[PDB]
Amino acid sequence: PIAQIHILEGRSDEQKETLIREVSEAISRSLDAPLTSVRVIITEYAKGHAGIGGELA
Amino acid sequence: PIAQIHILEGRSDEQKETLIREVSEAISRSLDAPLTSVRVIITEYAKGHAGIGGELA
Amino acid sequence: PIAQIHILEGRSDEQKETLIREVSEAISRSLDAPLTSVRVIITEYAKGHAGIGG
Amino acid sequence: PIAQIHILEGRSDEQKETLIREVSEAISRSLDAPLTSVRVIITEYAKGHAGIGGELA
Amino acid sequence: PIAQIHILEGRSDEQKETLIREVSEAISRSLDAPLTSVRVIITEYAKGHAGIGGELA
Amino acid sequence: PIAQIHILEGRSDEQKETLIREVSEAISRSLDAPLTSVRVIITEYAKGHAGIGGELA
Repeated sequence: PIAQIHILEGRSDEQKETLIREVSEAISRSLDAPLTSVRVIITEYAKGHAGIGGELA
Repeated sequence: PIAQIHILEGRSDEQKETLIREVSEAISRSLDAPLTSVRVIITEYAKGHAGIGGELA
Repeated sequence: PIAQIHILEGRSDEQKETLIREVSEAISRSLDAPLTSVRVIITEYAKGHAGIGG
Repeated sequence: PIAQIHILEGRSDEQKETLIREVSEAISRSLDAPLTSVRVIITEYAKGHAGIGGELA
Repeated sequence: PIAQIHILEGRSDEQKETLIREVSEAISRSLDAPLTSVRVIITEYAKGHAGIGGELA
Repeated sequence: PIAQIHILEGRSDEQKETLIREVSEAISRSLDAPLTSVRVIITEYAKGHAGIGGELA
């Protein structure tokens, strides 16, 4: 299983590594899939690259 | 935050509902963002649409 | 420019055709890019495949 | 509704802000969906990262 | 490496198996990366879900 | 056809140009599609943005 996670930039390396672990575990638990088979890639977005309702976040 | 989860098909409806909640939950925790801001979309793949070594799965 | 639009299923052929038209125009106009260079792909999601906050 | 938009780098913030807004409205009108439910994320690509026909764009 | 390939529907299983192999080999060869580390996932699009210039392809 | 290729950062422009071409050739070859219709976009990921099993690379 492969997860692409789109988040706004500004988080620390530690916060994002925690994100990777917990999401991977969340994926593994929900599916009864081996944790080792879980892949996560993070994509960050600058504020001028993210919209909610036609307006920037 | 937006999470795209790519999985092989064949798993049950409830697992995918659990997947959505817990991934949503894990992201909210890791980033301390409101759950309402978290969106999860699942894409399933038939065996002929997935490769790992140039070979199907 | 490439736009991938993720939507919940249930929309009409006309709405999704209109979506392609209007999004393409918006991209071309906003960026001053040639319309012919704009590609849009639509992906539908059954409700059980799309989630908000749980 | 979620729109991921891939564009070549080199545009100004104002153009990309117009892009997010104008695209979001277009999605809202076309689908009869609430504007606030429309999400747009922009990804920029350097010239060496985009190909059209095996050749860089 | 992860490759998402978006194509119009209508191809045979065998063509798409070839797609997975040939692309995976190309990724492995171009990058000098182990073939086993290369993942390919295919997404198909009906003609009404794909546009080239605001018009269906 | 549209190919998004996710790779770890650190490669030179020349290798990634080779990646784009060979992947483009493989796609055209596999599907019997005109090369000019093949689009490839590369997205790079820093080491802290990629996880395999809850852990970084």
